[PDB]
Amino acid sequence: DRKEAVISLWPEFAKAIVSGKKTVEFRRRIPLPALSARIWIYATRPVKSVIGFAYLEAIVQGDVNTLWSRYGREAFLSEQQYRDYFEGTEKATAFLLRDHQPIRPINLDQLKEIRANFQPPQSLTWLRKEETQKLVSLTSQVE
Repeated sequence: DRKEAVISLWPEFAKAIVSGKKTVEFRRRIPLPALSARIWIYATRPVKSVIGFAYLEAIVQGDVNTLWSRYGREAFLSEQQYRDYFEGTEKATAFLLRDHQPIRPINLDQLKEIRANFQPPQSLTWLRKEETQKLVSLTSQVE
């Protein structure tokens, strides 16, 4: 079961996902969540918090050039940032996201209380079902 995952992004991109501006997330060799998985968004420093989530509506696997042409507009990052991220490979994975949901940020200390040695994932981290319950139990509307 892979219905609940956390990924890290720099705060401008994280905020773009939870606001619905960024509906495509590009990745390089990442484990695949089950369809309609909830993808939690950890925004990196200085935010250092889970700031919301979105749902995985589709997974695309393709070449880097064509994926930029087809989905780059929904991905928010610049073409240079994209090509830098994919330097040295011609393969690319695109997560297509829907139903973005901002929340009051959940800080790194709370995440550590949930999982004692939580670290911002470099690719993705699965949530255990109890972890998912504790996290959901912390969720609130943005202030």
